[PDB]
Amino acid sequence: MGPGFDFAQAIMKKNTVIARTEKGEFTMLGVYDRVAVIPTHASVGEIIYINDVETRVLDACALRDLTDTNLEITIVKLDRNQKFRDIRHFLPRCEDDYNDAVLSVHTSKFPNMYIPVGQVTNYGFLNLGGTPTHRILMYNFPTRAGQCGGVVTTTGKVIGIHVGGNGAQGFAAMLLHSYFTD
Repeated sequence: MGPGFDFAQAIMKKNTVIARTEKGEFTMLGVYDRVAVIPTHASVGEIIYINDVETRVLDACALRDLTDTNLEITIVKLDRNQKFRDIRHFLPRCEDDYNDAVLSVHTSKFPNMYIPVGQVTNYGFLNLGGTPTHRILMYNFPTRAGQCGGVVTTTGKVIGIHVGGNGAQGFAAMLLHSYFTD
């Protein structure tokens, strides 16, 4: 409807796939080459489905900060015959707060879904499903099951992926440029 949704749409149309694990169907953001991210609670194994095609996982790394605290981001390298558009230049360099964010989801259950979630707070620490977690972003929208892996954007920035909620608020793990240096 406006320039927030335009950026969000441009990211969904070229940089997302539908990932399926034994734990469910997820929105999966492709970042560059054959490298994508997914919530760690997806429990990525040796094999994953990408748009319903059996795909070998060349590497999977559950990120933790330097205090050995969960960040809830898994970086996956896929044995895929095609590269993603490189969007690493849209990733923030530091932890921050944001105005006027959009959460975008694309699954079988929720195709072409966009939610204006408004202000995003640098929440920091969250006990997420009983797991101490750092670098959490919070927005005040009643996010539901099926939205995990959803991409959080502002105009010009891809800032996080949705990893949970409590009925009233939603929570995203931060994406930082330094996760994807090679």
